[PDB]
Amino acid sequence: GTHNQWNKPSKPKTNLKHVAGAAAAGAVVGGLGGYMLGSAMSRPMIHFGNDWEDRYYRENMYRYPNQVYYRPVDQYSNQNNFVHDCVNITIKQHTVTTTTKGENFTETDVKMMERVVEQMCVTQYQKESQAYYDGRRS
Amino acid sequence: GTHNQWNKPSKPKTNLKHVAGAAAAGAVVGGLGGYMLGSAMSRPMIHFGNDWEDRYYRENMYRYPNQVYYRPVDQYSNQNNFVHDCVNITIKQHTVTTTTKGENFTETDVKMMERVVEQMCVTQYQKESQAYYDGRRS
Amino acid sequence: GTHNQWNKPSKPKTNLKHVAGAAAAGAVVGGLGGYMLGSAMSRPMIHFGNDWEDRYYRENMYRYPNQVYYRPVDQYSNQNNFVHDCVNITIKQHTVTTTTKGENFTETDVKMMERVVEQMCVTQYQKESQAYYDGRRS
Amino acid sequence: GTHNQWNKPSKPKTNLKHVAGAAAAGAVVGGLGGYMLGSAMSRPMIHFGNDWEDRYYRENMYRYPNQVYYRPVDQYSNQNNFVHDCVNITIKQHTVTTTTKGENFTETDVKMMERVVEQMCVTQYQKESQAYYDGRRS
Amino acid sequence: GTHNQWNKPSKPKTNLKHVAGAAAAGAVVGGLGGYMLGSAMSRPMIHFGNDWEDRYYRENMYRYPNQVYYRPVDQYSNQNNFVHDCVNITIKQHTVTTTTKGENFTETDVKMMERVVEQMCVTQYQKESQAYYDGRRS
Repeated sequence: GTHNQWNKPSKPKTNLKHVAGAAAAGAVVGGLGGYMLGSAMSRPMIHFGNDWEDRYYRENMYRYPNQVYYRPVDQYSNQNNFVHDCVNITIKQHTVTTTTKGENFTETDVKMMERVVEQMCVTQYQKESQAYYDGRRS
Repeated sequence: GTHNQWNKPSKPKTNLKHVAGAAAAGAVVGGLGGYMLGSAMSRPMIHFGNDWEDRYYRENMYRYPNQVYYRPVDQYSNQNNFVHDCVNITIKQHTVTTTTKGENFTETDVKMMERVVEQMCVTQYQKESQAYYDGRRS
Repeated sequence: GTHNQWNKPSKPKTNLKHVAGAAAAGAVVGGLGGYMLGSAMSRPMIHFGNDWEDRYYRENMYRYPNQVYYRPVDQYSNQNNFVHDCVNITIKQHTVTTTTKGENFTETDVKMMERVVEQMCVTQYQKESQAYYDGRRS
Repeated sequence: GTHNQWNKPSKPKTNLKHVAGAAAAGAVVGGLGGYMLGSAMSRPMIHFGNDWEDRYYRENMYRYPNQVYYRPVDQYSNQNNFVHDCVNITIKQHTVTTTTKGENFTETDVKMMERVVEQMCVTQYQKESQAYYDGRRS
Repeated sequence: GTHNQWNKPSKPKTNLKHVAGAAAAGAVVGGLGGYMLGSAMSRPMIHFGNDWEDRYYRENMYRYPNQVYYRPVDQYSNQNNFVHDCVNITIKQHTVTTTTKGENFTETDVKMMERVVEQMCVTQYQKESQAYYDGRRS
């Protein structure tokens, strides 16, 4: 048989920025086995040219067995937490004066602050706290 | 047989920005096995050219067995929490004066603050707290 | 047989921004096995060219068995919580004066604050709290 | 046989922004196994070109068995909660003066605040609280 | 048989910026086995030229068995936390004067601050806290 193939693409612009199987960009993972993933496959396909295939054996007998288990026998956790952001906290004493004229002016200003804030974005503290765990085996 | 293939694409612009199997971008995962995923497959396909296939054997016998179990035997958790944002907190004492004329002016201002805030965005604290856990086995 | 294929696409603009199997972008996962997913497959298909197939064997014998179990034997949880946002909290003392004329003016202002707020966005605290858990086995 | 295929698309603009199997974007998942999903498949198809198929065997014997179980044997939960937003809380003392003329003016203002707010967006706290759980086995 | 192949692409611009199997860029991983991943494969394919294949044996007998287990026997955790950001905290005493004219002006300003903030972005501290764990075996 006679087979003829012709292809003259003009200015082929192909763009592929981010390709991943298990992409974790700018991510924060917690403690005590926070993230558990078995498998992740990503295979994009782009075809532009001529494809000629015949009487082939492409793919057979594919298996994807995955087991993700979370079995702690004796797990003890007293305090568990996480905080992402504590942003834009300010204590300000602002005064603006734009006097343009006057006579015998007496501008007296008094500004006082006493014990404004005691706690701010405070996490996971114990004061005079007692924890008892008597794990005995025989 | 005679087979002829012709393709002349003009300015083919293809764009593929984000492709992933299990994408976790800018994500926060909690504790104690928060996220559990078995499998994740993503395969987009784009075809533009000529495709000629015949009497083939593409794919057979595909299995996707997944088991995700969460079986803690003895799990003890006293305090568990998480806070995402604590934003835009301010305590302000603002004064603006724009006097343009006057005579014998006596502008007296008094501003006082006493114990404004005691707690702010405070999480997961114990004061004089007792926890008892007597785990004994025989 | 004679087979002829012709395709001349003009300015093919294809856009694919976000494709994923199990996409978790900007997501927060809770504790104690919050998120449980077996499998997730996504395969979009786009065809533009000529397709010629004959007497093939594409796909057979596909199985997708998934088991997601949540079986904690002895789970103890005293306090469990999570807060997303605590935004736009302010305590302000604002004064604006725009006097343009006067005579023997006596502007006296008094502003006082005493114990404004005690608690603000406070979560998961125990004071003088006793927890008893006597787990004994024989 | 004779087979002829012709296709000349003009400016094909195809847009695909968000495609996922199990999409969880900007979602918060609760504790104690909040989210449980077996499987999720999404495969959109778009066809524009010529398709010629004959006497094929596309797909057979498809099974999708899914089991999602929630069987905690001994689950103990004292306090469980979650709060999404606590937004736009303000305590303000605002005064505006726009006097344009006067004579022997005596503007005296007094503003006092005493114990305005004790609790604000406070969640899941125990004071002098006793919890008893005597789990004994033989 | 006679086989003829012709391809004259004009200005082929191909771009591939980020391709990875398990991409973790700018990510922070937590303690106690935070991130657990079995496998991740990503193989994008781009075709532009002429492809001629016949009576081949491409791929068979593929298996992807993955097991991810989290089985701590005796796990003890007292305090577990992590904080991402503590940004834009300021305490300011700002005064602006733009007087343009006056006569016998007496501008007296008093600004005082006493014990403004005690705690700020303070995490995971114990004061006078006692922890008891009697793990004995026989």
